[PDB]
Amino acid sequence: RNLLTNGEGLYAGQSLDVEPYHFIMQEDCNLVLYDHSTSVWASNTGILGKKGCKAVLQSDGNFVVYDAEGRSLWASHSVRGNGNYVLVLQEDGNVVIYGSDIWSTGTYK
Amino acid sequence: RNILMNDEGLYAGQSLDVEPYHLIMQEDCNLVLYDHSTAVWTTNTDIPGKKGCKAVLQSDGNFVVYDAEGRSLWASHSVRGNGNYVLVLQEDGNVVIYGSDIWSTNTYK
Ligand SMILES: OC[C@H]1O[C@@H](O)[C@@H](O)[C@@H](O)[C@@H]1O
Ligand SMILES: OC[C@H]1O[C@@H](O)[C@@H](O)[C@@H](O)[C@@H]1O
Ligand SMILES: OC[C@H]1O[C@H](O)[C@@H](O)[C@@H](O)[C@@H]1O
Ligand SMILES: OC[C@H]1O[C@H](O)[C@@H](O)[C@@H](O)[C@@H]1O
Ligand SMILES: OC[C@H]1O[C@H](O)[C@@H](O)[C@@H](O)[C@@H]1O
Ligand SMILES: OC[C@H]1O[C@H](O)[C@@H](O)[C@@H](O)[C@@H]1O
Ligand SMILES: OC[C@H]1O[C@H](O)[C@@H](O)[C@@H](O)[C@@H]1O
Repeated sequence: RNLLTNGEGLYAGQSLDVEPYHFIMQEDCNLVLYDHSTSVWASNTGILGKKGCKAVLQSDGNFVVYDAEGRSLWASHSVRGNGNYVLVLQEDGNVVIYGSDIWSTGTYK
Repeated sequence: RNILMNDEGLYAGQSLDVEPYHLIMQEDCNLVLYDHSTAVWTTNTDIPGKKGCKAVLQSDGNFVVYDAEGRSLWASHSVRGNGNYVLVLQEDGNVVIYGSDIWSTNTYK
């Protein structure tokens, strides 16, 4: 997987992968982007033993990490209002959240 | 491949594939979306005498099918100005263009 749409997220251990790039929600609750085994970016929210966290792209365009409970720990704070958004791990090493839908075929089944 | 970014395109014979869906820029210049083997969406540009067309997501948000000579055979008319856009073939069978980045890790290489 390389992207997340409204309501989708990464549970502890889950990740997006493209080439040697890896964006993962770890069992220490740290959200990290790796090039091979080298860490490149992180939410700096890790704590050994803090398992069960979840990262989720929401309807408001906000990407949030929650704990085993449902308490927030980190967020891009990119709330822009209800709509359709997507988070993508790009081939250029960048992780991006995109505006809202501007066009579609409308062929959802 | 399941997405196109600014200025990327599908050339004759190329496609985006999120089984069972297939968005293919056919040799006959017709851009078609198939569910398994059934066509469900089309640009309706299989004009006689046309060959070597390409479908490209433009920096202005517009998605347009061009003929060998660079003529506009079809467009989504989704022009929204200059920015960053991404067209994606979703697992729900829908083809969507998400308009302009609202957040990023800023980790491009
Ligand atoms: O910042 C993220 C980006 O940084 C670059 O220097 C490389 O390490 C890439 O592999 C990575 O995607
Ligand atoms: O309309 C869908 C259908 O159109 C026809 O003209 C051809 O281009 C076929 O390849 C395509 O499946
Ligand atoms: O800075 C990145 C680094 O932060 C912490 O040390 C842990 O979450 C590691 O798993 C991670 O690689
Ligand atoms: O700070 C995190 C917080 O930001 C906003 O208030 C909303 O998007 C909430 O859903 C989210 O929990
Ligand atoms: O019209 C855009 C919107 O259509 C449907 O609701 C779904 O396919 C969404 O994923 C998509 O963002
Ligand atoms: O009508 C299609 C036409 O729309 C706009 O003018 C631009 O996006 C052009 O590049 C494109 O060819
Ligand atoms: O800042 C967002 C922007 O960053 C860079 O320019 C590229 O990775 C683009 O694809 C992305 O949309």
